Amino acid sequence: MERDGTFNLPPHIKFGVTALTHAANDQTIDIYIDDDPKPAATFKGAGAQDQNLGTKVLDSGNGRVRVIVMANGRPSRLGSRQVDIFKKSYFGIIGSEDGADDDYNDGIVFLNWPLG
Amino acid sequence: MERDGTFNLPPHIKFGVTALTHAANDQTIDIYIDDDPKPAATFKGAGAQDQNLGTKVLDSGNGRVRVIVMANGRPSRLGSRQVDIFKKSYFGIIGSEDGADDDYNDGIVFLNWPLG
Repeated sequence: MERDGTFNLPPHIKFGVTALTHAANDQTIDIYIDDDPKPAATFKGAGAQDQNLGTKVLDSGNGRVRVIVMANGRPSRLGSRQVDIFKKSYFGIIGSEDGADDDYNDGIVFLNWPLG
Repeated sequence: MERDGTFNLPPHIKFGVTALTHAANDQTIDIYIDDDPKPAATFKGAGAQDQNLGTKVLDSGNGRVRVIVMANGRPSRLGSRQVDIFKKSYFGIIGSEDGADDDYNDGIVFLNWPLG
C-alpha cells in the first residue's frame, strides 16, 4: 500500500507541496501534473540538513500528481502514503532514500489539499 | 482514528515539526513536551498571509508531544493522524480550524521522526 509518490487529487484544485530534506545530497525534487513532460515545479537542493525548502502552490489539472526525487543523478527510492483528517483535509506523504540508506528519511515531501 | 494533536514518540529522540498557515486570523501554534510548563516551540503566523512557518527540531523527552493551535482568542478544532513509510519513516499530521464547519486546513502541522 506504500506507492511511489504518485497521487490522484480532485481535478482543477489548488494544492500545497512542501519539501524537508534531511540528507545534504543536493536533491532535485520535481512535481509533474498529468502527462506534461516538463515539471510543474522543482525544488532546488537543500543547502543544509533538516532544511525546510518551502511550499509551492500548484493546480492539480486533471488530478494526476507525481513527485520524483533525484540525488547524484539517480532516482531516489520512494515510499508514499495518503491520509486524511475527517475526509476534509487530505495529505500525501513521501519519504525518499538516496543510499545505501534503507530508512526513507533522507528527504520528505508533504502534499496538502484542498487549500481553504 | 483521528485524535486531538497528542502523540507518543520514542523517548529521547530528535524530531522535526513543520507548520503551515492558510487562515484569515493570526494563529499561534504551540508544541508541548511531556508536562513542561512552557512550549518547546512556538510558530506564529499572520492573518491573511498564507505562510510556511518553517521547521524546528525538538527533543521528544519522555515521549509525549502535544500540538495546540490558538486563533481569534480560542483553541482551534483539531484532527490528527499518524502514518509511516515502511515502518521506518514516521509522521504525525495535525489539521486545525477556527471555524467549526471548515476543512481542518487553517493550520497544518507535520511531525517527522527519526532524523536520519
